[PDB]
Amino acid sequence: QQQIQTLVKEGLRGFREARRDFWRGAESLEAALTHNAEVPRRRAQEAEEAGAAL
Amino acid sequence: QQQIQTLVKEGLRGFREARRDFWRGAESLEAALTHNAEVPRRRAQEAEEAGAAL
Repeated sequence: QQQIQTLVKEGLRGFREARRDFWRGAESLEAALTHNAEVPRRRAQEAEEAGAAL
Repeated sequence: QQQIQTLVKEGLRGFREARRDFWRGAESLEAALTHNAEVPRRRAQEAEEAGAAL
């Protein structure tokens, strides 16, 4: 109960919080790499905002 | 015919060329201060295009 219940129970948790946050972090990047890029080639002020999002 | 006929006919001639050009230039600048200024406040690509025109 000390070691092995505790290691299952709350010893893997912040590793699993941080991992899921990291992958969220790339999901969010994946979407924001589309948001940067979907601006018309003639346009520049929308382009600097879209680049800023990224 | 030397002096007064010449002066009347073509002694004021380069001054008026120069005048009519200047007055065109300040007409074009008067409209272009307006072209520079009919840009919505949020916008940035129209605003930088407009500022080159001024």
